[PDB]
Amino acid sequence: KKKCQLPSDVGKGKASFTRYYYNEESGKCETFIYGGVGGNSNNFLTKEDCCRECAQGSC
Repeated sequence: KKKCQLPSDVGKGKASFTRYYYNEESGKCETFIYGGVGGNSNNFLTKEDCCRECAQGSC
């Protein structure tokens, strides 16, 4: 489960929306713009689930 620290991927699409993503180097979560083609695992339509990404390792 290395899906805790992935790069930002907004790509293209017509699904202009903000999703939650967890990042390492501190164990924090933020919001990113996602809509269309899914990029990496740095996107989540949920809030709590965000931690789940790293909850399998550190979080």
